[PDB]
Amino acid sequence: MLTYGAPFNFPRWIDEHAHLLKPPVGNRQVWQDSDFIVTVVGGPNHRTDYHDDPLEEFFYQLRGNAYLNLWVDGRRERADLKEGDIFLLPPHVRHSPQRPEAGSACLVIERQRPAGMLDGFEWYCDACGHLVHRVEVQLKSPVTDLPPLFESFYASEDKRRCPHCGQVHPGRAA
Amino acid sequence: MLTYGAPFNFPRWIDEHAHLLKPPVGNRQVWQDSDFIVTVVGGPNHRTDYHDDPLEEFFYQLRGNAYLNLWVDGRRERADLKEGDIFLLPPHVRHSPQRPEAGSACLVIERQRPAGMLDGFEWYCDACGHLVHRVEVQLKSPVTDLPPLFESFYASEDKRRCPHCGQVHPGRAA
Ligand SMILES: Nc1c(O)cccc1C(=O)O
Ligand SMILES: Nc1c(O)cccc1C(=O)O
Ligand SMILES: [Fe+2]
Ligand SMILES: [Fe+2]
Ligand SMILES: [Fe+2]
Ligand SMILES: [Fe+2]
Repeated sequence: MLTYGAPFNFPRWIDEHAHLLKPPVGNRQVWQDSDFIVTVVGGPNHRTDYHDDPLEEFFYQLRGNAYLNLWVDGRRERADLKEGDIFLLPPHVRHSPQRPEAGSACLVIERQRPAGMLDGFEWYCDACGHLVHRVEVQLKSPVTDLPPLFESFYASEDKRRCPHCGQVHPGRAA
Repeated sequence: MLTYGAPFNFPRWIDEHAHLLKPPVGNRQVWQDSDFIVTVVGGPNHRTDYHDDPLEEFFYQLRGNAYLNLWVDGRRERADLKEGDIFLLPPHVRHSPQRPEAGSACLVIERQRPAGMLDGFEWYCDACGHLVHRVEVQLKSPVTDLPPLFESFYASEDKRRCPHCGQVHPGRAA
């Protein structure tokens, strides 16, 4: 069977889900229960967490512009996703997507992580660059499981306290 | 490291590889040595073989129109990939892509099959619909390993002979 339905027009689908491609929802997964996790991500959205994905992530910035804050070679770096750009992110490269533009739309493709293969979410100290806090999660339902993880970081000065220099991470906003 | 390079503009990449998005090459893989196998497929091309992929395949028909001949519920079916369509194909649905238009371009995303997970390529009898021939292959390098597989089918009346009704499959062209 065509478990995931027939082909359909993607620009019209994006237009039809505009109300979800902005705060507070931000993103919408295209198909459910599939191995390929296919998501369209809108904006605006900024975030301070870095994702440590044990598998690859594919990006195609269909509308508008965004960028990824990265750690590369032990250094803070930025990869621009200009409108029309595609990009393949290797496993475990720490990344923090920033999406300043309303009306933007990025196709993201990931694969389901098998049982035992954990994702990491972590925060870094703006003063000295040391890792402040990391949580590992079996990421089955990100839409609903990530918000409480992030909220528990924002809520705890202990979690936000840099172990190296003592500076308390600002939490939700840079 | 950014093992697969920086982001880059996809429409310009497609324009720059136009000479490969037509016979005899037909398609071009975007990144090498990655888990996500990302390919742009042009045209024109018609084929008689059906692919049995043990994993999912994602399609986004960026330019022009194409279609997939399928077997669904034990019946010959067609899924149109009109310009702008996206589509997620479930594992093992037999499919035979047909790409009649020059200048067409389809983004296809697959994942590397691990050792021991085999692909199938097979042909069906136009007279009675019975399976005529199947080859299983550890698909590490399709660009170079599929042509000899297909050629060995076209070259052998035995391989092309329907076991049910005796009709000899036409081979390369329907
Ligand atoms: N990369 C993302 C993902 O995998 C899910 C939702 C959003 C994003 C993003 O790039 O913002
Ligand atoms: N689906 C395809 C693939 O995986 C590789 C090359 C071509 C195609 C196609 O759809 O024609
Ligand atoms: Fe990610
Ligand atoms: Fe610090
Ligand atoms: Fe295929
Ligand atoms: Fe037959």
